Amino acid sequence: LKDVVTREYTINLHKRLHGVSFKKRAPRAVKEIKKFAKLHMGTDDVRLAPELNQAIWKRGVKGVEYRLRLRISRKRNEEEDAKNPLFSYVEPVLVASAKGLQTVVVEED
Amino acid sequence: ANLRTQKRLAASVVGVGKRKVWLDPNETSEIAQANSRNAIRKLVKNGTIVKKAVTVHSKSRTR
Amino acid sequence: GKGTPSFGKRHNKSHTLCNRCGRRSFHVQKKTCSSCGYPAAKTRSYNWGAKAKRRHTTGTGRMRYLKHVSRRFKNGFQTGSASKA
Amino acid sequence: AAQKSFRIKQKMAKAKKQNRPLPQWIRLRTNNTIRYNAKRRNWRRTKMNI
RNA sequence: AUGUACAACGGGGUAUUGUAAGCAGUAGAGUAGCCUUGUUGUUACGAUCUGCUGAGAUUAAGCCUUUGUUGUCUGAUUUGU
RNA sequence: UACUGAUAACCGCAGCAGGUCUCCAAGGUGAACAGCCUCUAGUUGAUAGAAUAAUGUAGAUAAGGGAAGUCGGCAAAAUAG
RNA sequence: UCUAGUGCAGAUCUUGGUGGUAGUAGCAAAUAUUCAAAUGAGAACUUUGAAGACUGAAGUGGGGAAAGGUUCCACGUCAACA
RNA sequence: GUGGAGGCUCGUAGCGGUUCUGACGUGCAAAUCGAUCGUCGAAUUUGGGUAUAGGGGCGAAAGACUAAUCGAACCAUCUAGU
RNA sequence: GGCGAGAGACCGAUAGCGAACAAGUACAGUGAUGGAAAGAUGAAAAGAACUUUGAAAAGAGAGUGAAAAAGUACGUGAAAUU
Repeated sequence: LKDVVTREYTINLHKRLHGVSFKKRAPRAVKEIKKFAKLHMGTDDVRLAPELNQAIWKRGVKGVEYRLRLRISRKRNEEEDAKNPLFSYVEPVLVASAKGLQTVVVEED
Repeated sequence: ANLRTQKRLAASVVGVGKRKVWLDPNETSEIAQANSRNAIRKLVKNGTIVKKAVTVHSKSRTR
Repeated sequence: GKGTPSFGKRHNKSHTLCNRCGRRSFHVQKKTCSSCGYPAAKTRSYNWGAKAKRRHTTGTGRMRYLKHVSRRFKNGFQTGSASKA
Repeated sequence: AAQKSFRIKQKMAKAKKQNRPLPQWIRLRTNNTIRYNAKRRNWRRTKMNI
C-alpha cells in the first residue's frame, strides 16, 4: 500500500551459498537476492540492475563475494497494472569495503 | 524484433565479426527498417553501429 | 562395424540413370541397365518377371501412334479428305 | 553436387516445380475428389534417387 | 497479532589459518652510475628479511550471545455430539 | 558455378555421442600443430526449477597393516621429464 | 423349392482398432549460464545490449571433393515438426 | 669427432581394438561411450578409377568376406514344392 | 493378349484384378525386384450472414436445410476402450 521508500541493506551471500555447486553459486545469489527483497519488502516483483548482476558475476561463478551492500527501492508500479501495485528495484552501492555497516533508510533526493 | 541479418551485414561491411559488431538497442526500429548494406553504411557513419574495441592480448609478461 | 559406420562410408553410386528407361539402373562399370538391357538392341524381359513386363509394357505410355492405328483400321486406312456436303 | 550434370539439374528443376501445393480453385471445381497433394516431396524426408 | 516476540544486519565471544595491505628501514647476495671523488657519497635494480602485526581475513550456513540499527507481525480453506 | 560438407543439410528408418577425403593453422609454457591458458573467427546450442535420502555411474581421499583379498595383484596405487 | 465362397472364442491366425501397464520408465555425455530492455496475447530458450564462460589454429574457425538438392536470401507466419 | 642407417625404439596425429570381462545394455548406437592399451616411416594408412560374381570370386586361411545376409549371397519363378 | 459388342443363380470396397479414388501410384531398396492404404455430406452448398466472449483457433447465440441426432474430423455410426 504505502512505503514508496528506499533503504540500504547488507547481505551474507556466504551463508546463503554455503554448500552450493560451483556452476550455480551466482544464479543462486540472484534468486536469494530476490528472496531477500521479498522478505524485507513483501513484494514479489523484484528487478535487479545489470550493474548488480555484474557485481555478482565479477569474480565469476564460484568467486561470489561473501557480503554485498544493496540499495533497495520499493516503488509504485505502472504498465498495465499487475497483481501488485508495488515492486522492488535492487541496485548496488560501490563501497570500498562492505564490512562493518548496518542497514539504513534512504529518502528521495 | 530480430536483427540477425543486420548484424551479419554489418560484420561483412566493416570487415569484423558478429562478436565485434555492436548495435544499440535504442535505435532498434531504425536498424530494423534498414535492410541493405547501403543503409548499414549510413548507420555506421552516423554512429548507430561501431566496429568495436578489440580485445587485448598483451605481451609484457612474456617480454 | 559392418553396419552403421559402414553405411556412413557408403556414398558412391554404383548405378545412374539410363536413357532408354529412366530408372537409375545403369551400372557404370559394366555399361548396362539392369532393367532394359541398354545398350543392347533388345529390351530386357523375362517370363518370370511378369510384374516387370506388366510395368514396362505397351499401354503404360502415350501410345502416340497405336491408338490411332485402330481408329484408322476402322476407317479402312483411307487417304484423301472430306467433301463438304 | 556443385560439379553436376545437366540431366541432374534438369530433373532437379522439374522436382522444384512439382514441390508446391494444390491450387484452391482446383479444390473448388465440380466433382472434385482432390483435397491435398500427395506427391509432395521434401529434401529432409525422401530423396529423389537420381 | 505489538513482546526477556521474530528476523536481517552490526558488535562481542569462541574457533581455523598463520603475521594482511600499505608505509618505513644505516637489513640484504651482489651489480651498474655519479660526481663534490668520496673518507657509509649517494641514486637505480634486486629473491627475500625486520617493525607497525599471534596481525589480518573467515567464523553459521545445523556455533554462543546481544542494553545497538533497520524492519515485520489479520492471506486462504475446512470442520459440529 | 548458389549453400551445407556435418554432435541438424551426406549415409545410418531420425534434427542418432556413430561413420565419411582434404587445404590454411597466431602468442606463451614446454623438446613438441602434446596437455593448460589466451587473441582473430565462431558458439554460448543439448528440456528446466527446488531439495541434496538410500542405491547407482563417473571422480577423489583414508589411520595401522600391506595381497592375508581373489581363479588370478583384476582394478587402483606407486613410478614418471 | 433351388443353390452355395453359408454360421467361429481360439489357429505364437490375417487386417484394422483399442486398452491396463501409466501420467509410469524416463527426457542426466559434450565444464554454464545470468541481468535488463524491445517485441508479442503470451518469453527459462526469439532479438539487442551488458556480464560470465568455452572451442583454443591437429578449432565448435574459414573454404572445398563425394553426396544432398534450393536447405541458400528475404517477406509473411506457428495448425502439424523442432 | 663427423655422419645419420634401421620392415630399430619412446611417443602425437593417424590406423587399430588388449583389459576393465567398466558404462549403456526396451542404449546416443542392430556394436556405441570412457579410461587403459598395441603400432605409428613401414608387409603403412587411405580416396577415386579399375578387374574379379554365386558351387562362383577373393582370402598374410578365421570356413573369414562377398551391401546390418554366407559351412555357398540377393531377386523372381518352378511353388499353394513334400 | 489386342480392338470392339453383349451377358451372368459371380464379388460387392479386409470381397472382387495388386489397383471402383491423381495404382503399378506414393513408398522402400545400390539394383534386379518389391508394392500399399484410401469410395459415400446433402435433392441442391443453401458450406453457417450478423451479434457476442476470446490474442486467435474455437465457443455460445442466430440462421440455412426435411433433417446439423447430416457441419468437409460430414450417410448410418456397433464393440473393445472412455
